[PDB]
Amino acid sequence: ESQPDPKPDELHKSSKFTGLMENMKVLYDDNHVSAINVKSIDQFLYFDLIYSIKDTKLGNYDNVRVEFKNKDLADKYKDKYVDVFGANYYYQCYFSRKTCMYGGVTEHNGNQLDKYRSITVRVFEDGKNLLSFDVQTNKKKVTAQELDYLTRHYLVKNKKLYEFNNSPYETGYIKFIENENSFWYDMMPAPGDKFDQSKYLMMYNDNKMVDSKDVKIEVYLTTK
Amino acid sequence: QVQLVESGGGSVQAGGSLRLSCAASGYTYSMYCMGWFRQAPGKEREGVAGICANGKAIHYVDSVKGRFTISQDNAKNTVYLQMNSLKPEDTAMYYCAADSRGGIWYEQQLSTLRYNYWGQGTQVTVSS
Repeated sequence: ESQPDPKPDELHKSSKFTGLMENMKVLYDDNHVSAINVKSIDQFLYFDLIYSIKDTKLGNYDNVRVEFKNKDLADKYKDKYVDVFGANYYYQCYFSRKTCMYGGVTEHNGNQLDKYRSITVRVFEDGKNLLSFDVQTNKKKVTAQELDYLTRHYLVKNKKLYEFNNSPYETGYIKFIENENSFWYDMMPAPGDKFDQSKYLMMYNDNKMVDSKDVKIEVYLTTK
Repeated sequence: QVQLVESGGGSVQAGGSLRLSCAASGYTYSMYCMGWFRQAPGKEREGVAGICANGKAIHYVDSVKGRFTISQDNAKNTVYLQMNSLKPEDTAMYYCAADSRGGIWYEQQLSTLRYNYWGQGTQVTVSS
């Protein structure tokens, strides 16, 4: 069923984050893993899979550790040919050339589209729709992560969603609607002067998927 | 392929000054981090100064605070190290390093881990 919408004072306030917002920003500013039709080559711990994926652009990784919520998810995708799409990290990437991410995995077979599919993001500032823009995927089932990355990546460029020290926006959540059912993620870091990249991205480790045909995306921001 | 070529190393005397320079080339994209490391014979390689995110994040090792200044010209794609009040302790091979990975890695920001690209270095000498 539907996840309920944010209650009063449920959302992280960016004014209560006193650290460097840079460390959030760099997760959505040109920082992503992407690969087509690959199969795991190894495994470190029981809830992860390792893929041979080369950073052709910047050469920052040859292997990617994809971390799941549980063993079942890893077992499921172990020997499957998959597509990978997600926001990765290096700082405190535990992997005994390398990088870490969570989820972002979909079966390749039976999930490709003849042509790219568009999903319109409706962006609200203090309730008002001032901006709309499409994200595209080639997948019938696509991870919320992939969509989330694409949305925030856009918004980091244009609207400066995140900056080195702090955001123009006090609160922000991204909402995914499929028919009646919906869910959302808080786009702002927990309060304090310590931002843990790995901890934040761990929300993607459920590998949550949506139908790219039915899903609508709404971004609700508030100003200062 | 990335290339870092350091220069400006020399043989000075206690209380002297040197300005290191590094010419970066071969990528055509924007580098996130650029830094200066040093290593003497015997001792492990140590990070000295760093400058990240269009100069928004500058860090120094304690032993060079107030004496060394890292700086950047984006127009030239050069990084500099103004080395004032030099001491025998500062004698070493100085290396420029670079990195395209983002973030300010608390306490690991001047470690060798933070950087993937490296020059061949320039010798610095300081005589009592």
